Amino acid sequence: SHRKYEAPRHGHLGFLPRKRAASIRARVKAFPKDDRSKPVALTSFLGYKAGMTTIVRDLDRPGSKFHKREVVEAVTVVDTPPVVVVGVVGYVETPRGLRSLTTVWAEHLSDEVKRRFYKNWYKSKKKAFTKYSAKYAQDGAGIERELARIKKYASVVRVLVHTQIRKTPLAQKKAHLAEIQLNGGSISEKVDWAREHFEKTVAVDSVFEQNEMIDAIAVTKGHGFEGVTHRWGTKKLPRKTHRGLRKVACIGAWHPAHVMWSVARAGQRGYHSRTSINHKIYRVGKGDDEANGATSFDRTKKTITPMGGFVHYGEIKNDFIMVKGCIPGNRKRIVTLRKSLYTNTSRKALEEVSLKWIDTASKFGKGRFQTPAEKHAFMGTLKKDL
Amino acid sequence: TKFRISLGLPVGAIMNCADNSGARNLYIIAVKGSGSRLNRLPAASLGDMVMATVKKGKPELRKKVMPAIVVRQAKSWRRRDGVFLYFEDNAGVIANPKGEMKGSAITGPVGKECADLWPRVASNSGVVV
Amino acid sequence: MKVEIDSFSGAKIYPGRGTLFVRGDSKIFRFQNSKSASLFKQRKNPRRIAWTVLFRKHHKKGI
RNA sequence: UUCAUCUAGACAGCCGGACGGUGGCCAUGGAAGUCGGAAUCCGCUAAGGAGUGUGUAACAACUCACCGGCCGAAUGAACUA
RNA sequence: GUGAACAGCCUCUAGUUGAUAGAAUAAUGUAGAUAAGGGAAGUCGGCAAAAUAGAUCCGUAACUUCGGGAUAAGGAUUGGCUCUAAGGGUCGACGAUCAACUU
RNA sequence: CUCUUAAGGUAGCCAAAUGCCUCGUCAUCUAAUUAGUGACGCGCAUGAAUGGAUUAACGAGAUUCCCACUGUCCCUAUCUA
RNA sequence: GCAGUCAAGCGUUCAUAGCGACAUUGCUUUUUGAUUCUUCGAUGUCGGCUCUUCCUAUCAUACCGAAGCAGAAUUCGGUAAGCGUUGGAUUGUUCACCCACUAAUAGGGAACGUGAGCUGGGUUUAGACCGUCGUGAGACAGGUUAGUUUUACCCUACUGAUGAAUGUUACCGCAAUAGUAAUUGAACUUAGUACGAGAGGAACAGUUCAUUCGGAUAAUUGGUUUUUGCGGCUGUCUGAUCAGGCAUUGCCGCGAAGCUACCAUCCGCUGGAUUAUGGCUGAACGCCUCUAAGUCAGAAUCCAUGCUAGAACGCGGUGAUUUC
RNA sequence: UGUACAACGGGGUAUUGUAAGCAGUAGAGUAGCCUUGGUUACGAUCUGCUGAGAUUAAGCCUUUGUUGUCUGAUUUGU
Ligand SMILES: [K+]
Ligand SMILES: [K+]
Ligand SMILES: [K+]
Ligand SMILES: [Mg+2]
Ligand SMILES: [Mg+2]
Ligand SMILES: [Mg+2]
Ligand SMILES: [Mg+2]
Ligand SMILES: [Mg+2]
Ligand SMILES: [Mg+2]
Ligand SMILES: [Mg+2]
Ligand SMILES: [Mg+2]
Ligand SMILES: [Mg+2]
Ligand SMILES: [Mg+2]
Ligand SMILES: [Mg+2]
Ligand SMILES: [Mg+2]
Ligand SMILES: [Mg+2]
Ligand SMILES: [Mg+2]
Ligand SMILES: [Mg+2]
Ligand SMILES: [Mg+2]
Ligand SMILES: [Mg+2]
Ligand SMILES: [Mg+2]
Ligand SMILES: [Mg+2]
Ligand SMILES: [Mg+2]
Ligand SMILES: [Mg+2]
Ligand SMILES: [Mg+2]
Ligand SMILES: [Mg+2]
Ligand SMILES: [Mg+2]
Ligand SMILES: [Mg+2]
Ligand SMILES: [Mg+2]
Ligand SMILES: [Mg+2]
Ligand SMILES: [Mg+2]
Ligand SMILES: [Mg+2]
Ligand SMILES: [Mg+2]
Ligand SMILES: [Mg+2]
Ligand SMILES: [Mg+2]
Ligand SMILES: [Mg+2]
Ligand SMILES: [Mg+2]
Ligand SMILES: [Mg+2]
Ligand SMILES: [Mg+2]
Ligand SMILES: [Mg+2]
Ligand SMILES: [Mg+2]
Ligand SMILES: [Mg+2]
Ligand SMILES: [Mg+2]
Repeated sequence: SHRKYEAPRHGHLGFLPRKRAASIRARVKAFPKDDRSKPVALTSFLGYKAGMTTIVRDLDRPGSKFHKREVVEAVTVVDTPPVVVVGVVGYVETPRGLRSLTTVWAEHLSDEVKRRFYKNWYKSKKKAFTKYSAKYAQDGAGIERELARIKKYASVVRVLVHTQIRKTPLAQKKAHLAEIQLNGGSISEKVDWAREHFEKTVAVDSVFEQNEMIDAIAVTKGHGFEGVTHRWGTKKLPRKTHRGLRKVACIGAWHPAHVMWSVARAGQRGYHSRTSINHKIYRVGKGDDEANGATSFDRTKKTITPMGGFVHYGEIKNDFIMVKGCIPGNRKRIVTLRKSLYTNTSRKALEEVSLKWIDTASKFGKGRFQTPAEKHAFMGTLKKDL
Repeated sequence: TKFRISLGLPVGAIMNCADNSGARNLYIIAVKGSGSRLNRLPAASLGDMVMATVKKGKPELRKKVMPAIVVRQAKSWRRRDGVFLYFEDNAGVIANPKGEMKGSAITGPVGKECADLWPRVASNSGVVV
Repeated sequence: MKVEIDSFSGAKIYPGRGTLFVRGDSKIFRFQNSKSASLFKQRKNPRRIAWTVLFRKHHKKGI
């Protein structure tokens, strides 16, 4: 017989299977459509989720109840030191999809990216790319031949970039290497840009700008094995239920004589790859810029780092991207920020945000002071010091 | 016409009657504009029109269904300016389906959202949030 | 943004921090955190709570 | 299959006429071809129903049966499986 | 000892330290708990849980077989410390001396 | 008036743990009540030690409502062994 | 139960806007029957709760055709099951009825889905009461009260999780296939405008929010407390103090971290092809005709873009490949 | 054999709420003594040193310090 009362199904069938992502770095499965009249530029960037804070800004939204009024918004900080270009990959189109034809690497690779090719770095002989570096012996004839092949072919060009994880407070010490598509046409000059940027850093400000809507691609926080009640949001069974109530009561009708894929079952929760879109960049902050957390209204010479440091992350000493809201993944996790795949003109995008204040109070508790100077001013002289 | 306010008054909630209509409490039986979800109680927030009865109060107001407007919530809600605020109690005022109050005066404060939503409530109100 | 003052502790309240309580007589109380909110709800006297600004002023602490 | 029209000009198509006795006789408040009952005539006719429909309170005004002007060879209807 | 108490809790004498262990801390369980706002809207049904609770003082309705109902209902107080007062025995209106708690 | 019995159900009580029709009818209780209570009684098929009616007190009996209370629920979350 | 065909009539006139008699043709197996083919060395027998999916005879939402369509509202019908279809009083109820919100509160199936998922209110063991019946033991689809709901560790299915073999190992990738998601409402404005004698009263575009759903996230607020972190309190024990033990986490207040809540915040894409339908050209059939050839636009539809997984017997690029 | 790692320590951050000890013309007072304006015994508590003391990664941040660690086993060939 029928359900006897309609209700929407629990969970989204388009995010199946609810399995662990194959890698801690979520893959970029679609790059922005190439506009071959633009200059050559990266379509994404690699950063590390540092943590969240809150900001205050004047809302510019005509017709809204809060137009020209102050709004408090949550923001996520992604530490984004410049990424080092170490290779270029050429992609030819085939009746069986895109196919990498060849990769040309830089002559010199730092130990940060060399660690990525080693499971046991400390006891290895560090031979990686030692014979490849000899391709640059006198004139780089083999390197130029491979680049000429990429120019003669490979309708799609991607660069190999790696993070400078040594510039982050993370203990990992092993860089993250990823392919970023080069948009801005003339495949010839795509390859030329890649080669000219070999071994050179690319700053996040050359990829992303203030107010730009971007997408965050990251592996979500893992939670291990989870029951149906929290994994899928199913109704808790009554207190009277024998054999447990954090379950799904009927996992299927008699026919089909099988548990169906669409029934909620207990299993892994989290550690899934997610591509969340339309996060507006609130700040493109620079690492060398003291008063990073300052605005034109605050003027307090303070960095973006909360007092006591970002909890479980550390201090932001590099360039950072501050996006509105939250993004998938937890602190210290590598996240790929990519340009939007379409042109958003909904007046939510195209809004020019101007921060009025950035919270730098401690996230290690109910933080009361933005700066140590403010703490001193409020508290006066203590016995230990200050 | 109003930002979302954290619901604090599901069906069955009894709030104080803050007007001078002669009712002393209002018993939520419905929330206007509320959606439908299996087992989900329709819940009211500050500024919401509800259907209510008068459990205790002047007798000719009792035993009948009337529109009411929630003017105080006491369940913490977040404003867009980041402030989490709540009143001391839950309070509402009797009104007609067009939003005009049955009484002529409000006792106590009135939520800014409710006053912005209902000009009659704002006109009869005293202190606003 | 305007910085408010904790009605109980006197601590500075930044946007989004703490809670706001409108008493029945329409008086506003701002609390920087749940500690001060809970002490107020428990009806503790800030003049007796040894870390509050009111207590330190009444005991001439810091000056 | 059957019955019909047709070079003495068929069907379709476009254009012209579509009148006179006459508002034929009758309730109807009004009914003039066109709410209805019966009556289905005569004239002039190449031809025109005491009217095929639209329309008016009634008229009026349009329209069609019917006959003509153009074209020029096939065409129409009811059935059968 | 606390306490009205052979209640509960801690301790003295005496006895035992016997239950297969080690490492982690997923789901679902068993047992114990908490929870914003609402307050039975859940459910056959307030099931379960929560709320109340000792003592002192105040106050206590309908009904009644006059015995009860009754701890009806409904209220206030309770710690610590320093004091005060009252309540006794023996010996020869008082004097001496001794002694323990209850209010 | 009849027919008719041994007598023809009296005092009481009732949609009651006894009423089919039936979720009976009226009132109250609720926003809404096949529930509860109070009434009515041509009562399928109530009724007097096969005891009738009523009863203070009592009840791990069945039932309705109200206050308090709360994760029973809205709508779940967290902690310990 | 649902749907047709005719068409005497209803619809002021008028069969077919909407209906529709007398008849007649069907469909369905969500009714109840009929039968007794399967099961009596046993398929757990009502209802509700939970959850998934399917059907369409579509209640709402999308786009439309028609009207006894002026507007608004409504009714009939088409493509359409993509999407949603509720909160309660009474009843064990399925059913029913009422209150109320809503865009709507559509109908159904899946062993009358679902008891090694629950519950056990009902029915339907044994106890007991009443009424009627019976001389009686006892009977009652009559009423009432109480009445043990057992087992998964196996196989498959499903959810997740490893993994041999391909020279080894490492990194970066491709994408066959499979899944897929967004939903609906209000307010402002259009506009008191079109329309209408009036009363009333839209729509397109633009804007702000909200409902339902989904994926995340913990800056803030709230919850949680073995941080047994700090403080306090009771009883007892360590001669007192300091400092502690025990009270199965002794209790209380605060409580960082972590986890977590529409109880918190953020985010949820745009191209093509189409259905119905409305058209172009244009014969068939000198006219006409959206159709026959050809062709335009067009739906919450479909396929893509996008998102998830990555074939563990699909593939590519790339680094290093054992001095003994 | 290092911008190495670890254990402590330091600093920051955060939680709680003012540690112990000493002192006091504080303290409701009660009971003794005399230089009758003081002193002795007990006294919840109060005040000052003292936003002190305690804790702070166990999944907080940081480190010009101290100490230490850094070749054990197995397997893999086109
Ligand atoms: K059988
Ligand atoms: K917390
Ligand atoms: K103790
Ligand atoms: Mg359904
Ligand atoms: Mg059970
Ligand atoms: Mg924090
Ligand atoms: Mg329900
Ligand atoms: Mg006429
Ligand atoms: Mg004693
Ligand atoms: Mg609660
Ligand atoms: Mg509460
Ligand atoms: Mg209450
Ligand atoms: Mg109920
Ligand atoms: Mg219910
Ligand atoms: Mg019930
Ligand atoms: Mg109980
Ligand atoms: Mg009492
Ligand atoms: Mg009583
Ligand atoms: Mg009688
Ligand atoms: Mg009776
Ligand atoms: Mg009765
Ligand atoms: Mg009830
Ligand atoms: Mg009897
Ligand atoms: Mg007994
Ligand atoms: Mg069996
Ligand atoms: Mg079976
Ligand atoms: Mg259909
Ligand atoms: Mg069944
Ligand atoms: Mg089963
Ligand atoms: Mg069972
Ligand atoms: Mg069942
Ligand atoms: Mg039973
Ligand atoms: Mg029985
Ligand atoms: Mg008998
Ligand atoms: Mg029977
Ligand atoms: Mg969630
Ligand atoms: Mg908190
Ligand atoms: Mg605790
Ligand atoms: Mg012991
Ligand atoms: Mg202890
Ligand atoms: Mg045409
Ligand atoms: Mg065609
Ligand atoms: Mg594979």
